[PDB]
Amino acid sequence: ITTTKPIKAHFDPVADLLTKINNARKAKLMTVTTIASKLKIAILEILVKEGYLANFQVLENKSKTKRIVTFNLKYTQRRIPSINGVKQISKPGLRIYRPFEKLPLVLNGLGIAIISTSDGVMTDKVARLKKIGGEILAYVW
Amino acid sequence: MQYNIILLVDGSLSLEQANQVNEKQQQTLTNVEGLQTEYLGLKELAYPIKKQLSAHYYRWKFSGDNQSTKDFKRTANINKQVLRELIINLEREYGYLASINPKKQQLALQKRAKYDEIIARENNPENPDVPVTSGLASTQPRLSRTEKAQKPKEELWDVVQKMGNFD
Amino acid sequence: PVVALCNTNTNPELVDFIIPANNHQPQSTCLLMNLLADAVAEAKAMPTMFAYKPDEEIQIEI
Amino acid sequence: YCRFCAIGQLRIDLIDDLEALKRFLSPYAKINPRRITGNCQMHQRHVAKALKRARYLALVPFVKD
Amino acid sequence: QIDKNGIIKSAQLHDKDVGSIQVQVSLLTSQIKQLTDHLLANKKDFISKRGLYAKVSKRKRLLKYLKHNDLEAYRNLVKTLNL
Amino acid sequence: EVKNDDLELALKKFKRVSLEIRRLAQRHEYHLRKGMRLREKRKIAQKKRRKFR
RNA sequence: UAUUAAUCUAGAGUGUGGUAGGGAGUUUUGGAAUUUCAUGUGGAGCGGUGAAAUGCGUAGAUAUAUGAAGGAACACCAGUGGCGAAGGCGAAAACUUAGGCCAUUACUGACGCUUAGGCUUGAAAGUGUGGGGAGCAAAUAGGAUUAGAUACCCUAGUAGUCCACACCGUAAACGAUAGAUACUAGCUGUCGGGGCGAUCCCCUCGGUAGUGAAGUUAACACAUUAAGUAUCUCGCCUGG
Repeated sequence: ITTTKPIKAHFDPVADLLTKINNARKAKLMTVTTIASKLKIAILEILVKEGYLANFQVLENKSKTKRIVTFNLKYTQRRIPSINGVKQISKPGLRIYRPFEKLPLVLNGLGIAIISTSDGVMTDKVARLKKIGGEILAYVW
Repeated sequence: MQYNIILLVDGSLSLEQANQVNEKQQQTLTNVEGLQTEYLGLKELAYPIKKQLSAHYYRWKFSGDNQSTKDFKRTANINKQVLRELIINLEREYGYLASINPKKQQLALQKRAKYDEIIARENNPENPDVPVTSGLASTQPRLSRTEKAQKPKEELWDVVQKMGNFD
Repeated sequence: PVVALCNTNTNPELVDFIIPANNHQPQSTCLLMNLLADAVAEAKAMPTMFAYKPDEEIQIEI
Repeated sequence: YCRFCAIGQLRIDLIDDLEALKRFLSPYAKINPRRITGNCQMHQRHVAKALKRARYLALVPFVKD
Repeated sequence: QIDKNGIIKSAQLHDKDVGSIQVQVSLLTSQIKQLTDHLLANKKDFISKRGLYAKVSKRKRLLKYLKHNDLEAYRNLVKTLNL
Repeated sequence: EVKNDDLELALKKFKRVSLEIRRLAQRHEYHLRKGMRLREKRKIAQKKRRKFR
């Protein structure tokens, strides 16, 4: 697996991932590559586990200290994209945190909310039962 | 460094006094060695300088330090028996990069297209072909290897169609 | 519904069926138009010059 | 096409290239622009500098009127 | 000239490493010393002033990095003159 | 300047060179700002290019 | 996230090879030309403008050819051009020097972006100090014009435009567009570096152009050289 053209770290993984996925959803591509991290791979797994991401392969370079991840887009019949919007609530400058009882809902709570809380990365519905608060990063729908 | 000095001798005096003046003003350099002395004959002036019409150009090539040029320059400028004392240094537009050697073929190849001794020649003075060698890679590849894949899926190719029922 | 002969510069959404092929050349358009004419004439059991005819014929532009 | 780029000069000294330098002068000693010869930009600027020095070195007339 | 041969051969940990902070600060100090004389010779040159300010700011940045990262690394630097 | 021909054929080239010299010399009849002179240079270049192709 | 201990180079830096550039300070020389003067040639106009007049012209104007002195600017070169942070940079050379580009198994090792305050530079005009002052001309005079003209027209014309020291920091100092950044359809040019190699044409990346899809937008229009989905920071605004 060779690309002949490397990819760089932009300013922060969180912003870059959402910008790239939105660019993929708007520019009609099939394969898009990003930087990889444990938080990154966790977010990708929790997105793909419920039909929002697609087949993703993470590659590790020959020096075992570098790794990136390529991921396909969630498409459906008759050429229609599935990602209908991403909004990053969190920011490198502003780190807004909310308690458990005020966990935000995705327009009815029917979308997907990412809660990277002290008990790892968990979605809204599963974390509601735990009665455990956490942080909110991005609404995806 | 490298240096070239082009000098205009005074008037149209004979070659013997010309060489005498050349060496006399050449001994004005502070400590430069490895020099060379050449001559370029007699040429007329397309425009009068002070009152004369002909002169000799003399080209001296040498190399040395950057702090051994003031004396000769000022001595030539003060003396009234010289006309032009132009100086050229390697800062002039140049190229001698060590990878320019394969230009030898070029120096002949164009002459191949300009060669002509008969009037029935039908060769190509301009034919852009650039004979292909298939060696064009000058970028660094970055090889990589995968680790795992979670929930693989195969994507159907693009199809744009509707109207499944008409009859 | 609409079918069309689209060159490699069109938008594959305006026409319900895209058949990309040459249009600047005459005999290619002739061939495709004859195939489509056979496709529209097969309803009335009319014969065909193509469509399971292993041999082709040439008609250059004049 | 111009006989300054394909063959390749890449170095213009004061002399040993007089014919090429005079090839870039009009009867009135004006330096013809790119729109006639067709040589490259860098080559044109190089010969322009060389011709200016030659004017200063009295190889070609400043003006012929 | 800006010739760079002398201070490099004595301010490096080894001949295999030329990117250490030691050679960086030594070369930057040598260049600053050159530009001081260059600018005092050419009083009314402003691009030289800008270059000198940029290089001294770079030296200050390297010094503060070594201050807050490796105290022993610049404390033993006797070739580099403080103030 | 100078121009030479036997008796008659001079006239066409004489007209060309005379008009070119007049158009060149009209630039040193009344002074304008240097920036405006550069803008005029740009405009003349655009006019010539669009008329030359 | 933050403190901190310890590793790696994918960020950025310095090293190596190649490479472009009116970048910049100081210092020498040249060319047309303009003015003045000298020389011989000649006799009533020259100049200006719509027409005229002031003015210039027996003291030989104007012009012509040569020669001497003088100060400023560098014809084409010169461009869908280059270089810079900007201001801006264009006759030739010299020394000093700033930054950038391409390719790299070089090396420290997150040293980076941004920046309230502080510091530096910054067209032109203006002043103080000493020169220079060929034209060119703020104010002012005169002639002409005008209902009236302190203006557009013309003849003088001193500041200043030039230099050396210092201050002033202002302009539509514009891309009416802050900087750093990843990604996001294409096409026609155009300059440099590398490979290829007669350039011409091909490929990789850059800065400089135009066109143009999605999208953006009140519209004009924008579009890989964003005014796009976006992040970080500084500054700024809440009716005249």
